[PDB]
Amino acid sequence: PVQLSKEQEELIRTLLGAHTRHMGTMFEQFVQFRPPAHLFIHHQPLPTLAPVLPLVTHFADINTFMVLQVIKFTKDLPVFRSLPIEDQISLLKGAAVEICHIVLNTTFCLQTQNFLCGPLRYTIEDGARVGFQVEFLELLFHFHGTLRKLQLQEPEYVLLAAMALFSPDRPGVTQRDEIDQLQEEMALTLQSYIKGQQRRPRDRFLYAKLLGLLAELRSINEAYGYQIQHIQGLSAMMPLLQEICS
Amino acid sequence: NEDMPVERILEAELAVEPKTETYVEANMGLNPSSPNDPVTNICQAADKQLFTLVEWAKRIPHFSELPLDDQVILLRAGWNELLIASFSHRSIAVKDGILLATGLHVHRNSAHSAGVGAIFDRVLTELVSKMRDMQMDKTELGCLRAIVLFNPDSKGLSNPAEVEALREKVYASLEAYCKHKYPEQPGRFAKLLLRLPALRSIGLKCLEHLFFFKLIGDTPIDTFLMEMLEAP
Amino acid sequence: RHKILHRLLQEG
Amino acid sequence: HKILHRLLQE
Ligand SMILES: CCCCCCCCCCCCCCC(=O)O
Repeated sequence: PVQLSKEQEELIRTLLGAHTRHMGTMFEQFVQFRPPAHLFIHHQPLPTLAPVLPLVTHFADINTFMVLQVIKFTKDLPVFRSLPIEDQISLLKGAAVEICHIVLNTTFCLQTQNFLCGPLRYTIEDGARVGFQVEFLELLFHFHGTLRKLQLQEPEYVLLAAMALFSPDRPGVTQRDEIDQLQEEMALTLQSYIKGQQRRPRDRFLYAKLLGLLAELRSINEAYGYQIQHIQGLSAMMPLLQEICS
Repeated sequence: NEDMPVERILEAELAVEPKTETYVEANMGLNPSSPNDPVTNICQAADKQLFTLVEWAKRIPHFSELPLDDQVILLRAGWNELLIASFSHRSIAVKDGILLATGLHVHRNSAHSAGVGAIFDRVLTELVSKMRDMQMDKTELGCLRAIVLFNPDSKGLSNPAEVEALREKVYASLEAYCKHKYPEQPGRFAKLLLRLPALRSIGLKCLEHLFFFKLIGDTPIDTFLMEMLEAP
Repeated sequence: RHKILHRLLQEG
Repeated sequence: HKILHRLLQE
């Protein structure tokens, strides 16, 4: 239980603010994007010979969607807005995918090893179906397990994402200084909360483990950008993501 | 924590580096024939440092006390960012340049004029620049070079929580040194880890470069170096 | 170049 | 992987 000065307090109030206003709840709106029926009917996958298309077109639509809210979210960031444009762009491009998995891990069911986004339940065979290579699939669920196991309170989630966003190493940033400091600001403010663990059912090097995962999100953002290309016609559907991953 | 001897790590770092450190400049990289052809020159370096990285591995606590196949794995998923952190640190001795283990310096200008200015710049800004500004010592280096080595998440690991256990003992040994030798600044330990994501991405961007010169460029690639790159 | 992205940032 | 297996042994 360490302090959180007058500023760290305000920081976390805007994070969750624009965050509740665009994310963390959007997972329930997934159904509103043409979701194949077997996503409702958990007691059975997609019949071997059912067309794949309906599922894929659903993927794309919800994929493009999350990103649309990873943006809507950042637009309610006085500081993010504060930055120039060649930079605002490059930051999203480097962390939009990374961030989706961040918030998406909160719908992960460690028990069933599935995502539960309202009345929907996604599995790794679904990924397989969409076309994602088995190996990228293994690696992807492994990450999410790791992440979910830490039981990071809500604010511990909203901050982790902030760090992924504000990264100076991103290719394309011009205010590398004004950004590196913001990153530093975020990185510290999180360090605060972690120590104040009211209940200690977790590790001591929780933070140090997270940073390894931010590097996993790096390893992962790059592996995904390639996957939506190996998958014929998938790229073509979500042009937004094509840009983010250009 | 005494289980992960900081003394045996700083000592393992010391073993690696050459006793004879002389530095020559490199030609602009306009011709692949000359003794000095930037890209070509980095590849000769990384091959050499591949071998010594192995011995650096050994000298690390409990690494030899692992299965044959947990060792190979960890190297395949680390030699990249491991060798990068090596020269990244070594080059803090000079501004706008890179000190290579062959006994050759490489200026920011030879980079750009060789095509690789993008990444060269990124290493100096995210690595060389940072380690310098923070005055990160050699012990601390080996502790990160070790944490990277013991990567629990490496795929195909026969014993996952085993490698994750050692990467906990280095976390302890290191935070000790950072709150012991460097008590003035609190978050020093945290600052030292903060450079890992950036090195992960940098490592990935560096693989790319390596794959291009192999599968396209005329860049003469060597044995050991070669073996370490096999993933689409 | 980044047509739709530019598009989205401009404002609220 | 020929080359690596040797170093890790000897
Ligand atoms: C920094 C310029 C990047 C272009 C070439 C690809 C580099 C990645 C390979 C790792 C570099 C080995 C370092 C050798 C040493 O420091 O002794």
